[PDB]
Amino acid sequence: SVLTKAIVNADAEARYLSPGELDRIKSFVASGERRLRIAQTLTEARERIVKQAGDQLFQIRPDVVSPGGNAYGEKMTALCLRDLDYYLRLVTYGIVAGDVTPIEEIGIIGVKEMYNSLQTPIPAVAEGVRAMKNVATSLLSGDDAAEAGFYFDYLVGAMQ
Amino acid sequence: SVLTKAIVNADAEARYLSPGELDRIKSFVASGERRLRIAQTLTEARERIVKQAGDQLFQIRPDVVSPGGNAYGEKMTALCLRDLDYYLRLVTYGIVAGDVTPIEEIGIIGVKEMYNSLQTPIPAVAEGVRAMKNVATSLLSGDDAAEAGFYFDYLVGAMQ
Amino acid sequence: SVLTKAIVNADAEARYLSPGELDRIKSFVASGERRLRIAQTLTEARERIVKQAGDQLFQIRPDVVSPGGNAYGEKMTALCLRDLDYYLRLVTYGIVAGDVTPIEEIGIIGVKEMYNSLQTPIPAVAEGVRAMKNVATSLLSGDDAAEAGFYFDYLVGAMQ
Amino acid sequence: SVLTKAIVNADAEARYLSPGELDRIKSFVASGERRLRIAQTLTEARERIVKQAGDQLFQIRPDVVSPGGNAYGEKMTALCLRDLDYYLRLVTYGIVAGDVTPIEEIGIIGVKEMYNSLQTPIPAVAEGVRAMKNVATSLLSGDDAAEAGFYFDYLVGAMQ
Amino acid sequence: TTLGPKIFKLTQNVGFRSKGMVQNAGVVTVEGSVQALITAAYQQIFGRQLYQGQRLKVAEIKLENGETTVKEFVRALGRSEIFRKLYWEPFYVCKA
Amino acid sequence: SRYFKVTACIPSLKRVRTGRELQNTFFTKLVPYENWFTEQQRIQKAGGKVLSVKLFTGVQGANTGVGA
Amino acid sequence: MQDAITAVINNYDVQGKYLDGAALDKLKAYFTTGAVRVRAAAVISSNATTIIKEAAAKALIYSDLTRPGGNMYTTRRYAACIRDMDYFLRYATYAMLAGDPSILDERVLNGLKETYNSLGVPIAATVGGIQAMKEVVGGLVGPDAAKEASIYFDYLSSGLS
Amino acid sequence: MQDAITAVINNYDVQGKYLDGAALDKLKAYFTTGAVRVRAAAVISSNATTIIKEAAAKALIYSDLTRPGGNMYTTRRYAACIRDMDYFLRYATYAMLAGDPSILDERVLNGLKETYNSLGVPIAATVGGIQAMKEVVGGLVGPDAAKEASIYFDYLSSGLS
Amino acid sequence: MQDAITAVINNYDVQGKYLDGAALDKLKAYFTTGAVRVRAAAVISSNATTIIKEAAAKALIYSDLTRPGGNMYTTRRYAACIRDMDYFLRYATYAMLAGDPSILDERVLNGLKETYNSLGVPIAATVGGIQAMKEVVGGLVGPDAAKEASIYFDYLSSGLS
Amino acid sequence: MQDAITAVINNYDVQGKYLDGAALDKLKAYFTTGAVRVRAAAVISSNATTIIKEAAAKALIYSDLTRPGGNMYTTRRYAACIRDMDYFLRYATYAMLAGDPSILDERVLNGLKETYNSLGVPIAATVGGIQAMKEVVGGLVGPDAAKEASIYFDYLSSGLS
Amino acid sequence: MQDAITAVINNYDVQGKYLDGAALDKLKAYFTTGAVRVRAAAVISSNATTIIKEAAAKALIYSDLTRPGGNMYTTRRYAACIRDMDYFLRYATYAMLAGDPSILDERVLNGLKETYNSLGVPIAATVGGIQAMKEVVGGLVGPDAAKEASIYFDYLSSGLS
Ligand SMILES: CCC1=C(C)/C(=C/C2=NC(=C\c3[nH]c(/C=C4\NC(=O)[C@H](C)[C@H]4CC)c(C)c3CCC(=O)O)/C(CCC(=O)O)=C2C)NC1=O
Ligand SMILES: CCC1=C(C)/C(=C/C2=NC(=C\c3[nH]c(/C=C4\NC(=O)[C@H](C)[C@H]4CC)c(C)c3CCC(=O)O)/C(CCC(=O)O)=C2C)NC1=O
Ligand SMILES: CCC1=C(C)/C(=C/C2=NC(=C\c3[nH]c(/C=C4\NC(=O)[C@H](C)[C@H]4CC)c(C)c3CCC(=O)O)/C(CCC(=O)O)=C2C)NC1=O
Ligand SMILES: CCC1=C(C)/C(=C/C2=NC(=C\c3[nH]c(/C=C4\NC(=O)[C@H](C)[C@H]4CC)c(C)c3CCC(=O)O)/C(CCC(=O)O)=C2C)NC1=O
Ligand SMILES: CCC1=C(C)/C(=C/C2=NC(=C\c3[nH]c(/C=C4\NC(=O)[C@H](C)[C@H]4CC)c(C)c3CCC(=O)O)/C(CCC(=O)O)=C2C)NC1=O
Ligand SMILES: CCC1=C(C)/C(=C/C2=NC(=C\c3[nH]c(/C=C4\NC(=O)[C@H](C)[C@H]4CC)c(C)c3CCC(=O)O)/C(CCC(=O)O)=C2C)NC1=O
Ligand SMILES: CCC1=C(C)/C(=C/C2=NC(=C\c3[nH]c(/C=C4\NC(=O)[C@H](C)[C@H]4CC)c(C)c3CCC(=O)O)/C(CCC(=O)O)=C2C)NC1=O
Ligand SMILES: CCC1=C(C)/C(=C/C2=NC(=C\c3[nH]c(/C=C4\NC(=O)[C@H](C)[C@H]4CC)c(C)c3CCC(=O)O)/C(CCC(=O)O)=C2C)NC1=O
Ligand SMILES: CCC1=C(C)/C(=C/C2=NC(=C\c3[nH]c(/C=C4\NC(=O)[C@H](C)[C@H]4CC)c(C)c3CCC(=O)O)/C(CCC(=O)O)=C2C)NC1=O
Repeated sequence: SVLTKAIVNADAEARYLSPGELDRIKSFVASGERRLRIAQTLTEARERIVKQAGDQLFQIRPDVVSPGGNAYGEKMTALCLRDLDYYLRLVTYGIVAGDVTPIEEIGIIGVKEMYNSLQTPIPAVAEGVRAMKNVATSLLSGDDAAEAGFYFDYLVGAMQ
Repeated sequence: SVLTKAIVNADAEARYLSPGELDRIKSFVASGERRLRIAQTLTEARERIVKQAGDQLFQIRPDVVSPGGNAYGEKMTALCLRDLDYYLRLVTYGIVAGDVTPIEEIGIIGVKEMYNSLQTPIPAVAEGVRAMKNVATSLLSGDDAAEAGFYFDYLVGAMQ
Repeated sequence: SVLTKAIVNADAEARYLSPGELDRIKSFVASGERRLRIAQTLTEARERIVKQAGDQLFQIRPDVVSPGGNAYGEKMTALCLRDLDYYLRLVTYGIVAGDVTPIEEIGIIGVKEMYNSLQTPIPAVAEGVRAMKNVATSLLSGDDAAEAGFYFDYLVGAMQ
Repeated sequence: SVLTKAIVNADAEARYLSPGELDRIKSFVASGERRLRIAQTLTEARERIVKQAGDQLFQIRPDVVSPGGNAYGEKMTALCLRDLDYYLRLVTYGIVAGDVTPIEEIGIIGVKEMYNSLQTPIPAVAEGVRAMKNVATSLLSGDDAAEAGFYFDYLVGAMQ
Repeated sequence: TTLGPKIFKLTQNVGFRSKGMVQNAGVVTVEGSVQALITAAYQQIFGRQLYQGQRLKVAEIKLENGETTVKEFVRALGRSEIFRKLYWEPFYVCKA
Repeated sequence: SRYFKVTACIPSLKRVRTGRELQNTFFTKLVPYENWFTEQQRIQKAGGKVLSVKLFTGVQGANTGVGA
Repeated sequence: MQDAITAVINNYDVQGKYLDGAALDKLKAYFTTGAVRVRAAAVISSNATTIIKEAAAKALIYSDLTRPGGNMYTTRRYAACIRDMDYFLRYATYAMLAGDPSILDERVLNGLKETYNSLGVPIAATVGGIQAMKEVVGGLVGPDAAKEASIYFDYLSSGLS
Repeated sequence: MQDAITAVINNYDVQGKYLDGAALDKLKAYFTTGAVRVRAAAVISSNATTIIKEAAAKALIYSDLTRPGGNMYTTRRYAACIRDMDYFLRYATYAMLAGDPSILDERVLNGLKETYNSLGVPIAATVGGIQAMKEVVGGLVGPDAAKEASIYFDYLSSGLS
Repeated sequence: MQDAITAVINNYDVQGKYLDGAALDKLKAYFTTGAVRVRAAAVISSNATTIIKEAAAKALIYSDLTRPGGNMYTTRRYAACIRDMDYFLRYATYAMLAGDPSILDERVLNGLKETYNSLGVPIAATVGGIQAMKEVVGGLVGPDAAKEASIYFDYLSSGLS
Repeated sequence: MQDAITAVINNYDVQGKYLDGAALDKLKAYFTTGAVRVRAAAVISSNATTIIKEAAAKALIYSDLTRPGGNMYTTRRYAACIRDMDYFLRYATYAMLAGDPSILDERVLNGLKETYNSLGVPIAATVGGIQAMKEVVGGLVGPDAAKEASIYFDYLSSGLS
Repeated sequence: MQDAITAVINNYDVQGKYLDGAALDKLKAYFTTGAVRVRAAAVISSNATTIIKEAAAKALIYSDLTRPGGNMYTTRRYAACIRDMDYFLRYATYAMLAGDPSILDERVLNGLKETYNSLGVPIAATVGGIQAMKEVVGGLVGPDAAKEASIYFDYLSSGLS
């Protein structure tokens, strides 16, 4: 979280938290209810968000869903949307934690090696995530949509 | 400041500021006028506060001002209140900066070595600071008195 | 001792002891009989040395036995002389060994932290030790008084 | 010296010399005139000691002055007594210093390579020095002969 | 990553950089990032901080002044006196 | 006890560092006499360049007094 | 380590569940006590040294422990003991901020019982040193925070016994 | 490092002065431009990569610099050069937020002139790479922020020449 | 570690006793043998290599131990074995100077029995290597010192068996 | 670093000379003053803190140096300055014991003039701090040792100017 | 550092050229001498110690250099000097195998002239030590390899002067 990150840096330098570290915990916790609302809205529309990401993806890359494509077929496509459902879930976790610790250990560290083995094209997974940003972001107020958007762009960043 | 602290962490990790870091700059700057008012009130009563704190320090520690005491005599007492005036000044700086960077470089890093040389009893300097908290805090609204109080308790903490 | 110190330096280098460090030991052996005798003499007058040290101390620093003084009161004074008895004992140990060694581990390493916690004024403990030097030294021949005096001045030095 | 070895311990712990350290400097310096006399006697008989050492050593192990010997011939031999003159000198620079640091920098540091490179037989050499012991020791009083003997046995030890 | 402990690297100039600031500036700033590096050396090499007599100044003074690197500050600490004493001396040789 | 004064450019061609490695490539530092040879060679082996050498601390052909 | 919030995230992650109503209620129960935790930490930190001194005075010194034959005899060991005390206080303050005891297990309790058995460090006496610091802490931090600070001192002390 | 605000605090601290009217006026002159600095940083950060690409295209590539014998020949050195460019852009964004160039001296310029002389890195060509990024930046950030962003790019470039 | 003198000091320190007549008698019993210990150490140190050579010759080599299948077969292991021998000799010389075996426990015996079991190092054969060095030592050091040197070799050897 | 005994050996070694009469006379001139050097060091060491305090009081504090704008303003810098003072005192005590100033060059003066120029540390003010400690030292150590202690303080101070 | 095969590859890669009959002819001129380089290296390596011994004997020892006042006086210095000699021999063997002197610049000559000036190491005497090892090498390796080994010793020696 913001808490975990602050503390780990504190303990590693053998010291109490800084004024800065204390301030960010305070600003973070003040945004608690708002962050919880952002996760709720997105949890509430999860099934819609994945199908609109999935449509946006297959237009932009009809090949992935083509003879020599990693997601070619009905059940190679079913698993692909399931992976898109996984990442949206992790994005809700990140938003309520206020950093990526959880998102990272669960779904980016090791992701290159996993997908290389499965021979999944990584950069088109990054596209599927942009597609989810676009849908999710259209169900949130301007301010909340930006706050959510940072976590989408992080995942897009880590698959790189 | 809050700015300096945020930036130094940014530059050291070779990156732009975080949403968190940006948020605290925003909350901080919103409290600007209030923080400036807190410093003004205390600047405006600096005499009252320093003198009063000296009467109360010398009541709990009557001997500092006694034969074998570091502050024994009229001009060993004059320098003692001057040091109390120094620390109140630094406390006004800290409040307007929103962290201790300035307070720290000016008057805590090296303070053990300075006072050990002069043979000044450090923990009774910490008492003089508590005494100033008590006076200063009685000239501020509840909310502003707390905000000020954090910086007094920091100095008390650093002399330890 | 002189033995321990010589050997530890030898072993660190992993080579048998030299000439130049296999001498000092010889000096120490001859010295030890005299050294043992001085310690016995100091031990005989311990109660007188402590008590007269304690008077010499409270004249020179009456503030420690005053309202806001660490040694204020009949016990708080009883424990203070007991600490003076402790250090005289360690001084007899140091003299006999020929090297300070054990006294350091027993009563200076950690002494700042101990007394800071208890809020005991360290430099007035150093004075109590000078006071003991003065008394002890008046019960020893010129040559033996100097040899003893080095160990008193060490303790005075370490509380610094 | 004793000073060089010991002060180094003072500086490394950021402190003035101990009573112990001061005592050994005092006992050491008291033993000065005698050590200077021991060096003088041996300096005064250097040519005899070397020459008689050279006769003695080629009995206990001659093979070195034979067809396949490192010291075979007039100039392979003379460089041999000159080396014996070198080591007697070092046994006397060291005597006045009261320890081995000066000797070590000039003669036993990286000395098992000069020789290995030269394939001088080093272990015969240790014997060479023990013999400068037998001659030198016969020109000194019992007490001074022992004090000298420690330094001869050191060199014998280091070539090993 | 965040799955392991922090790594402190002294990038912050140090060096007693100077500037275009007041000659006896009070706040200075960022000669306090070095200071946390200095305490973190101790925390790896000995595991805790030392007591007052114990700390090795004049190794820090030089690191802080920019004269030597982090690498050499570790070397001084490693080859020091209390390091020997705490960790070499009292144990069987191979445990040490 | 002698110290060297040293100047070197350490350059890393294929590693690629994102942020602030300027202290990392070029530096001046004091090194002890006994670690210079190894330090010098740590620097040649990774493509660095040594600008200058300073004793800083010794005397030129001192037979004694040098010691470790 | 984990805090209140990451305790919940990891409990759901292993099930691959988005946060649901029960989860969201737990996190609220943490956030709603958060400001009070911060104030309490600032009191403890700034009174650190006084808490140790009053806790030692009530539960350790003036005793056989500080006399020859006692484990906190010698300035060396007295220093080690109040050093330890500072660890406990400091980490309990972390646990209470995090609203999770997991850090007390990972970085304090693991192996400590046997470490103390191996050195001879008296366990029961150390627990009293913990429960005396709790007593002092509970006065200083006030009604708001007393119960919440207290539990992580109690976590520490049943971790040794 | 220092910013606008700590520049003033340290200038007064060395005189031991409470902040007076002149000081308070300076700090106002910073606070009153603050919101605009933030917006400008968000434009630069989010267009970072495009600014470098347009700056390189106008001032570095399609040239002898990228050809054999040139300092940005080899993928290695091309990568090092645009890596550098990102540093400049990023730090100038820090300086402009802080409203103080001191960070550009402490963490960027110190020793850099000689570092470039030692590697052979062409200084004049690097300045053009800086002044091209400024040109792009000044378009993207608009009237509000153009002059303020620009100065720290100009600070960087007269720091090398 | 401890020597004769610190053995006494620490035994009294735990009782908080000033040194009394019984203590002073013990310390005298050490000081009065001190000069002889020094002379003996200078003989051992300066004959170190010859003692190992004669001890190996009487108790280790010309045997199955040095032949294929034996633990001191290979130049590697032969070197390790006489390296060990030098440790024993050197530390026994420390113990005898100190007039206390505590260093032989702290820095030599602790874990060594099992270390040798784990590598396969023959314990009985190592003891003979110790008791052969003692035999040589007792000749070289003379009447004055023979019994005193001998005991710390015997301490070493009953520490393994 | 070298002393009087060591310097005589090195100075002759480079000429390959046995110690001769002139050499032996020099060494005597050192040994004959040796006991007095030791006593003087024990006075300085044991009064270290008081010497610094009295030297600062006569030559540094109660001045513009300790006021805002002054180099020993801030507890940080005041601490650094009296830290330095302790170095000087301590090393001068080494030089005087050794009877050779070479250590003051090797470990104190080398680069120090420029280090002080680079930080802004006032040289003239530091010299007065040295010559005030000398004044105090010369009182405490007495007729026996006054001139001999004094010279290495004078060595230090003409090393900076 | 590069070999022979990639010193030609880098000459043509700072031009964009491909490998033109001229390149292929150069590489052949290397490959065709390759087998001869390999033994020569096997002779030098296996006679390393004897070459140094005979080179020192003809060009360094039995002289003022090894006497008090000389730079290879003291076992420490003598060891450092023949240590250096081994470097030269070993690296020259690398250069000759590679058929390129670039390694002698990168890892041996760079800064060495000034390093020797700073320590006082006699340059002319070191060159004679190099040209004596060459003399020995040229006998041992035979007609096949004599000229090719020789040049990298000559590279070394004009690199110092
Ligand atoms: C955090 C602040 C910071 C900066 C700014 C910095 C610059 C810097 N640039 C470097 C090299 C370089 N810099 C360049 C730059 C360029 N090449 C060109 O032709 C252009 C004119 C220019 C780009 C516009 C190149 C090509 C190199 C590689 C030189 C080599 O091959 O060794 C190096 C050497 C180490 C390395 O290669 O990474 C540093 C330290 N280091 C730092 O720590
Ligand atoms: C052998 C090593 C060793 C020492 C020295 C030692 C000292 C020591 N001094 C103590 C108290 C004390 N010591 C003093 C001493 C003094 N008051 C003054 O003002 C003077 C400066 C000074 C007398 C010269 C006083 C007044 C107390 C009581 C403080 C309190 O109860 O808060 C205590 C706590 C009481 C106890 O449980 O015994 C210890 C452990 N303990 C050790 O293991
Ligand atoms: C970061 C978490 C952490 C903890 C908590 C910790 C405890 C700890 N306590 C230790 C020793 C000790 N602990 C004590 C404690 C006490 N003595 C008493 O009599 C009292 C009952 C008690 C204080 C209330 C003492 C006296 C020693 C020294 C034992 C010895 O002499 O070896 C040691 C051995 C190493 C050392 O001496 O420093 C450790 C590791 N280490 C850690 O890394
Ligand atoms: C397979 C690996 C291996 C080797 C090589 C080895 C050698 C070895 N050579 C020995 C003795 C010896 N070796 C020699 C050899 C020589 N004398 C000379 O002058 C010549 C230079 C050289 C003959 C070319 C001599 C003379 C001894 C007897 C030395 C003594 O007893 O003191 C001994 C001790 C006697 C014994 O117990 O066997 C061993 C172990 N041991 C091993 O495990
Ligand atoms: C400072 C105190 C200290 C001691 C004493 C010590 C002993 C010791 N002996 C070892 C091995 C050994 N020790 C021996 C000893 C012998 N072989 C025989 O056959 C004989 C019976 C005997 C000699 C008399 C041998 C042969 C090995 C090598 C085992 C292997 O090949 O791994 C090892 C394993 C690491 C190594 O190989 O160096 C240690 C640590 N280590 C220490 O730190
Ligand atoms: C802004 C950062 C800063 C601070 C804080 C500072 C303190 C400071 N306090 C001093 C003295 C002193 N300070 C005190 C203070 C006290 N005596 C007690 O017993 C109490 C515990 C305490 C009062 C609460 C006393 C008594 C002296 C005189 C000591 C002497 O002259 O030996 C001195 C030496 C006198 C001078 O030259 O000014 C300095 C520099 N200097 C700085 O640059
Ligand atoms: C072991 C030998 C040795 C010496 C002597 C030494 C001196 C030394 N003095 C320093 C700074 C300093 N030195 C002083 C000294 C003074 N200020 C004044 O106004 C007075 C005139 C004077 C005291 C009498 C001050 C104030 C600083 C801090 C400068 C800064 O703020 O960066 C520094 C910079 C690193 C640091 O701050 O610790 C060194 C290395 N370092 C060494 O390793
Ligand atoms: C002060 C420190 C020091 C020492 C000791 C030293 C020794 C030394 N001994 C040498 C030669 C020699 N040394 C010897 C000595 C011996 N031959 C034997 O068989 C015996 C075992 C032994 C006589 C006891 C011989 C025979 C040579 C000639 C070897 C040759 O020329 O190959 C040489 C080369 C000749 C020269 O240039 O001087 C040096 C430098 N150099 C130093 O700087
Ligand atoms: C890997 C490439 C490489 C080389 C070649 C190298 C040379 C080198 N020679 C050195 C010293 C030296 N070099 C010599 C060499 C000689 N003395 C003489 O009189 C002769 C003329 C000459 C031998 C033929 C000596 C005597 C010293 C020691 C100087 C001192 O006492 O400090 C040192 C100083 C550090 C040290 O003492 O080890 C270096 C780095 N270092 C390297 O990393």
